[PDB]
Amino acid sequence: GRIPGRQWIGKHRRPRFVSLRAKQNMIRRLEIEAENHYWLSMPYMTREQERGHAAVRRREAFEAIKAAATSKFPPHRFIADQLDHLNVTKKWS
Amino acid sequence: SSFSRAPQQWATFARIWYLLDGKMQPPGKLAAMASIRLQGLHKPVYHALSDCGDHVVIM
Amino acid sequence: GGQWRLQQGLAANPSGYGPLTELPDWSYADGRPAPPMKGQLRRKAERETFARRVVLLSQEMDAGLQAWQLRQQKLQEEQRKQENA
Amino acid sequence: NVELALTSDGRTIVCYHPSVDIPYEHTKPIPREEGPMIEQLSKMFFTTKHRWYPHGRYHRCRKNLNPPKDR
Amino acid sequence: GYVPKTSLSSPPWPEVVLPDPVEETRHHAEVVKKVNEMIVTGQYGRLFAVVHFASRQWKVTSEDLILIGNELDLACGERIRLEKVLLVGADNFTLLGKPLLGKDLVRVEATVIEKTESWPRIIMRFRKRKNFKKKRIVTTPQTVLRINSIEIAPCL
Amino acid sequence: LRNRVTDRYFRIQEVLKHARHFRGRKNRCYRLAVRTVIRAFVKCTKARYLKKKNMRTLWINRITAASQEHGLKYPALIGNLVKCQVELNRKVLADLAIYEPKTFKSLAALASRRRH
Amino acid sequence: TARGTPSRFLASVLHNGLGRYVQQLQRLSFSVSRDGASSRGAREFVEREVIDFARRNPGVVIYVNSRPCCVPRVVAEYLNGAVREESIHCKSVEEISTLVQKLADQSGLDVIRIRKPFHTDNPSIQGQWHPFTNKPTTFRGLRPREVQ
Amino acid sequence: KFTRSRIPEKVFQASPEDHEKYGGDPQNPHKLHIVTRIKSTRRRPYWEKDIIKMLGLEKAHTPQVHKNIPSVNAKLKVVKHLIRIKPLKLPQGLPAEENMSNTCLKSTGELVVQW
Ligand SMILES: [Mg+2]
Repeated sequence: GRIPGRQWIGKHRRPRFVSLRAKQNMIRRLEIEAENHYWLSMPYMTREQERGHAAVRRREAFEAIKAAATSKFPPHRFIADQLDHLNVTKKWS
Repeated sequence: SSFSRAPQQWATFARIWYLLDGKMQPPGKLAAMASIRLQGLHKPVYHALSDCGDHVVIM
Repeated sequence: GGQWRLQQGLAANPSGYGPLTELPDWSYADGRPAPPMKGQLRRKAERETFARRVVLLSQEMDAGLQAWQLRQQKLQEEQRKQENA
Repeated sequence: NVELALTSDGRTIVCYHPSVDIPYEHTKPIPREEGPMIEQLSKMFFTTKHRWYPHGRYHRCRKNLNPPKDR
Repeated sequence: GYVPKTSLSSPPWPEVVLPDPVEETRHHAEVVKKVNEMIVTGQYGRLFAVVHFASRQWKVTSEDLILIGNELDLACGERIRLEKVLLVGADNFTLLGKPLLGKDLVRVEATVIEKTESWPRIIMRFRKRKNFKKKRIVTTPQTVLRINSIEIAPCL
Repeated sequence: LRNRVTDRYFRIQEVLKHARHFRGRKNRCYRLAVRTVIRAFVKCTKARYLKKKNMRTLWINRITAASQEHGLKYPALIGNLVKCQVELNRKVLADLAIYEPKTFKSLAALASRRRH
Repeated sequence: TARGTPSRFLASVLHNGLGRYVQQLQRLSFSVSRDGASSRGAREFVEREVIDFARRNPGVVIYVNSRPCCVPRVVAEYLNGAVREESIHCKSVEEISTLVQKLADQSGLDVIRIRKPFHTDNPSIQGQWHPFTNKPTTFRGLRPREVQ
Repeated sequence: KFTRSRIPEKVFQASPEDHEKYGGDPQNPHKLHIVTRIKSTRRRPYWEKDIIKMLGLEKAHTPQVHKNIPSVNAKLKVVKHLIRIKPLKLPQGLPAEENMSNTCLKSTGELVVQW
C-alpha cells in the first residue's frame, strides 16, 4: 500500500484526517478572534478626533531621528591614546 | 531507612513477582499491565538502564 | 495547568508574575536584604516603561479629545460672531 | 493513611503521615562447557545468553576501572 | 429520577461525599495542633525542604551541597537564608506552602562554599555542503552552596 | 619554501586528542578524525536539548509510577496539585517519590481529595 | 565532550561549610619578569593589587619571584594538594585581578564535568523507596494463591 | 490570486449579545488595547509581517499597549488573526508619578498600581 510519487504534493496524496484535537485547536483560535472582533468594534475616538492628536510627538521623534542621523562624524583623537603606546616597553629598573 | 548500604540497595532494586489471572481478560489489557511491570515502569526508581524490571506470571 | 491559573486570575505560567519569582530568592543570615536580582530589576524596568507608555497614550488621547472639543467650540463661536451688523 | 489539614488561615497544608508497622499477625515464622554454562546462568538469572559471553580486549580496556563514587 | 441498577446507571468511579464543614474544621484543627505539638517537643530528626532558589526547586537537607549555575555576588564562606521554601518535611509530617511557606515557619540557611567556572562546554554548529562550521567554548560561572540547617517553628 | 608551517603537529594533535577514544582509524588519521570530531561536537551541542527533554520524561514516568502506586494518574496528580496551589515541579516530585514516599503519599492523598 | 572527558561528583574538600569555611587556596606564586611586555600586566598587578589581595586573604601565602621560566605565571596550590598553573601572559591588570580572585574563591577540585548539581549524604529521611513500600501485607503473610 | 482581504464593516459591529458575552460597554469604550502576538508571522504575507513590526509585536506573548483609535484599529484589523486583544482596565486609574514604578499588569488585563 504505497502512495504514487511524493507524499503531500501530487495529485494523489496521503489522505489526511482531522482529529478532534485539531478541531478543538482551530475552534479555540476562532473564539480568540471573535473576541478580537468585539474589542475592535468600539473605537475610543473618531477618525476626525484622532486627526493630529499625536502630531507634536511624532514630529519630535522624527527630529530625534534626524539629529542622530546628521550627528554622525569621526570620533576625537587624543594625544594620551597615542602616547600610552610607549608603555609597551615599560619595565622595572 | 537506617539500613546498611548494600541491604538498602538490594531492597530498592529487588525484582518482585506479580500474578495476573487471564481468565476472560482481554489479552491487550493483560499485556499492558505485564509490559509495564516487565519494563519496571511501575517503580519510581525506574530507569531504562537500571534493569529494574519485575517478573510477571500470567495464568 | 495554565487554564485554571488564568481562570483564578494568576499568570498562566507560575514562572510569570507571582510570589515565586518576584520575591527575593535569599537574604543574608543576619537579615539584611539581598541586592535585587538582575531579572527582577529588568522586569521592574520593563513594567515601568509599560506604565509610562500607558500614561502617555492616555494623556495624548485625552488631550486630542479636548483639543477637538475646543476646535468645535471655536468654530461655532466664530460662525456666530460673524453675525454682527 | 495520611491526615491532611489546612491551617486556620488556609496558607499552609499540614500532612500527618506516621509510619505504620506491620502487624505481627501478618508475618510468618522464620524457616530453619561454555554453551551449557551460559544456558544455566541464563536460566538462573532469567536473562538471555548474550549477557554472559565475553567481550574483546578493546571493550574491556574501554571500561572505566576507577569510576566516580557518590555518597 | 430513580434509575434501576445497571452497568451504566452510575459512574464507574465511587461516589464521593463532601464531609460536613464543621467536622472537617474540627479534624483540621486537631491535626494542626498535633503537628504543632510535635514541632514544639522536637519530635523530628532530619528535616528536608523543597526550596526555590535561582530558577529551580531544590530538594535539600542539612549538610547538602547545591550547585547554582551562576555567580551570586557573595563572598565564599558567607551565610545566606533561602527564603522561597515550598515544602518542609520530617519523618512523620510535612508542611506544604500555597505556594510558599511563611518566614515564621521555616528557616533554611546556606553558606557559599565555592565559586567556580564550569568545565568548558562546546557549542558546535555545522551544516553539510554549506561550508558552515562554527566552534565556541563557553564556561558558565557556578557557586556551590552548603545547606547548614533547616529550622522549623511552632507557628501553625 | 620561504614560509613553511611548523606547527602542523600541534594543530593535528588538537583534533586528535578528541578522537582518541573513537573506533578504527577515526582515532588516528586526521582526515577521518576531524570529520567525526566535528560530528561529536555537534551532537554534544544538540544533546543539551534532549537532556532536558529526557529528564522531564523521566520525571513524568517516575511520578506516574509513584502516583499509580496510590491509585492516582499523573494528570490528576499534577492538575490537582496545581489547583491546590502547590507549585512543586516534576523534578522535585520524582525526587520525593523516590526518597520521601510518605510525603509523596501525602501529596497523592491531597490531589485525590482536591479531585473529590 | 562528556564521554571523552573525565567526570566527578559534586563535593567539598573536608566538608568545607559544615563547621566553618576554610579557604582552600593556600599558596599563590607569581613568576613575573622585570623586563618583557608579556609580564607588563603582571608587573602592574604586583605594584598595585597584590598587597591588597594579600591582606584580604591572610590565609594565602603569596610569593613573587621576579624571575619566570618560559612565561609569566601564577601557580595556585590548594589545601587538597591540587596545583593549578595559569599563564598571565599579556593579560591586563584587571584580567589578572579577576583570574586571581577566581583562583582564591575556587576549590582544588578538578574543573571537569560534575555529574549532579547536588550532593546529599542523606538523600532520604522517610526511607528510600523499595518495592514493598506502599504494598499492603496479608494475614499470616500468605503469598497469592497460597493454600494455607 | 491571493491578495489583501477587505473585512466587511458588519464584522466589527458588536451586538447586545456580544456586549453581554464580553463585558464591554459601547458607551464609554475602553481607551487602550493590550495586544499580544499569539501566532507567528511566518507563512503570512509580508504586509502582515510589516504590520506586526509596526505595532511592535515581534515577540510573542509580550503584551503591548496601543491606542483604541481608528488607525491603530485598522492595522489591528489587518493582523487580527495573529493577535489577542483585550481592553486595558484601570481599577485605580492610570498610575501616578509616585507609583509609576509599582505597577503590574494582571493577566485579567488590569494595571494595578500595587505590587
Ligand atoms: Mg514515493
